[PDB]
This record gives sequence, structure tokens and C-alpha cells, in this order.
Amino acid sequence: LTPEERSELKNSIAEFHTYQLDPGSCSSLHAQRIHAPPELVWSIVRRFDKPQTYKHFIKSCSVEQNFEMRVGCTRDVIVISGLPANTSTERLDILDDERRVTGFSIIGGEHRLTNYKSVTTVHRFEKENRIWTVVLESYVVDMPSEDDTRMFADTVVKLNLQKLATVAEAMARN
Amino acid sequence: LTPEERSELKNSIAEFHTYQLDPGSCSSLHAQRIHAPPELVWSIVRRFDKPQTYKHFIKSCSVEQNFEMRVGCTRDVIVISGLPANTSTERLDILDDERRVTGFSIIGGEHRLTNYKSVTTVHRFEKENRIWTVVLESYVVDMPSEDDTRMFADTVVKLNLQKLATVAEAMARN
Ligand SMILES: CCc1cc(NS(=O)(=O)Cc2ccc(C)cc2)cc(C)c1C#N
Ligand SMILES: CCc1cc(NS(=O)(=O)Cc2ccc(C)cc2)cc(C)c1C#N
Repeated sequence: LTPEERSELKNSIAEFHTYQLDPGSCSSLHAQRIHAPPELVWSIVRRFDKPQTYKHFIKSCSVEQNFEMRVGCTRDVIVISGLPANTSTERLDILDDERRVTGFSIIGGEHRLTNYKSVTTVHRFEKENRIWTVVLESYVVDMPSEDDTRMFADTVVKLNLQKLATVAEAMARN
Repeated sequence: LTPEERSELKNSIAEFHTYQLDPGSCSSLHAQRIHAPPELVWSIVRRFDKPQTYKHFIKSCSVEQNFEMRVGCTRDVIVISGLPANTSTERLDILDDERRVTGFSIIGGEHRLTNYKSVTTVHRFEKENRIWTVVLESYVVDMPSEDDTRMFADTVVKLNLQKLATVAEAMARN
């Protein structure tokens, strides 16, 4: 992020990305610049039922019949093979279409990320005739080894933000 | 382009993209912002022998055996079907690796773009911790109808600059 971007995001970081952090947990914040309109980036990332369309490592994701996307709905993720996780059950914790804030929590499954909770926010930037997006994503998770959990989780979040960027930029081509 | 980008490119436009324009010709300048390092964009676009790797509409492109990329070498392009051209023979007019300037001329083939000549230049931008590229491409061509030639040529150049952008940005992903 540029100094101006960090300066303009300080409010959103305090509002949506601040945690009460204890030694038993680890947590981080990551950012991704996306050269696409924020309303487009948001339309992609808000689909709690289809994380495989903007994330890596998902073999399948199922939701219940007559699914309704609202707080408390869940998704059943099966991870691709060869990762430190097999399955994950996840709950939509907040969906704020007006402020472009969403977040989820892991509530079950076979994996090593107990009490994982994540928040994603999408931000509009405008300067001269330029319009672009920054996405912020933060998480908190139990810390079982200590540096490995953070290293693994950070790399996944970064790779997934990058995939979101490629999808939105593909859609935004004139 | 932003006002600052246009301001910083004014020199390069005067240096490399100015033409003596007569009513029998048409000409235009187009720009493409690319979110990748300029040395990467340049390594792609300087390959006179492989335009199909950064342009649309090319069925095949052949160069002679023991090809040497230097001024006066040629390429034999076959266009995909359904366009107002079948074949084109093109000559490398200038290759300046130090200044990132290259240009070519059409010297034969079955098409409607007689005396087409093009110049492409690649420009480094740097602000705070951001590094990005702008590519400028200009052409001059005979004007046979008058608005159609410009409309066709402009749309092709714009689409090809966009393809170059997608290729370089794919390569630049962290
Ligand atoms: C393979 C990463 C992953 C994805 C996953 N589901 S998800 O991609 O739909 C949402 C997500 C959860 C946890 C992380 C670190 C990234 C993304 C669930 C788990 C338990 C893991 C692990 N390990
Ligand atoms: C199909 C566009 C095209 C490409 C082409 N060869 S090329 O793509 O390798 C370089 C090029 C030439 C002319 C234009 C307008 C764009 C690119 C030659 C011709 C005569 C045409 C036409 N019409």
C-alpha cells in the first residue's frame, strides 16, 4: 500500500479489523490492490456460497437446498488433497452490502485452524480519472508450530486475495 | 491517462510519436496502463518474431531460418479468417533496447492498410512504492471508408495493447 492508501484506510482498519489478541492466538491483516471498480470486486467476494470462484484450494463447496445468504447460514468446504486440512464447515457472521463488509467463522471440520474468524472489506479509491479498489482481509485463529500457522494462513490469504484480483480484473477489461 | 501521466509523456510523444499528416492518411496515438514492471513489458513487446504472443487476430507468423532480429528483418503474418486482411509482410524499422522504442512497416500482403507504419514505446512510472508501465503506440496508414479505416485500426491497436497488458500482468503476479 502507498502512504496515501494506508492513510485513507486507517479508519476502516480501526472500524473492522481490530482484534483482542492473546498469546494463544495469531492474527494478521493483508491488503490487495485491484484495478477494477469496487462494486465489481464486491459483487464477487460477497458470494458466501461460492468461495471457489475467488479462492484457491477448494475441491467443492456445498450449501443447503433453498439456500438463503444471511447471517448464520453455513457452507461445507472440501479442501483439495495435500494440504493440512480435509473439510471445513463455515458460518456467515456478517454481511453488510451497504458498507462492503463481510466475515465468516469456521465452526467444524477436519483441519488445524480452530476458531478461525475472518473479515473482508472492499474500499473505493478515486484520483483524477482513476478508480481502483483495495481489499483488506484480516483473520484471527488459535495458535497450536507457532510461526508455521501464521506462515501458512498468511500465504493462503495472500494467494486468495490475488485470485480475487485476477477475477475482477478479467471482468473489468474494456 | 492521468494529467500527470500525460504531462510526463509529452517528451516521448514529441520524440517518437509525431508524424507529418496529410489528408490522404490517418493516424492516431493510443495508451495502455500496465500494472507490471516496464522491463517485463518491454521483454514481451520487443519480440518482432512473435507478435502472436501479445496481439490478437494472428493465425500464424513465420520468419526465415536462422532469423536475426535487426532492422530490415521481416515477418510473414497470416491473419485469422473473417477480417479485412489475409496476409501481411512486415519489416522491423527500429529496435532501440536502450530507450524501449520499436517500430515496423507493412511492406506487402493482401490487406487494406497500405503504407501502415507503427511505433511502440514503453515507459516507466514510479511513485512512492509503486512501479508501473504505460505503453504508447501510434500508427500512420493510407486512408482509402475514411472513418472506417481509423475505426478498425484504432480498435485493433487498443485490443492488442490490452492483450499485452494481460500477458505482462499475468507474468508479474507475486
Ligand atoms: C486450504 C485452506 C483452507 C480453506 C478453507 N475454506 S475456504 O477457503 O472456503 C475459507 C478459508 C478458510 C481459512 C483460510 C486460511 C482461508 C480461507 C478452510 C480451511 C480449514 C483451510 C485450511 N487449512
Ligand atoms: C488483423 C489486423 C492486422 C494485423 C496484421 N499483422 S500484426 O498483427 O502482426 C501487426 C499489426 C498490423 C496492423 C495493425 C492495425 C495492427 C497490428 C496485419 C494486418 C494487415 C492486419 C489487418 N487488417
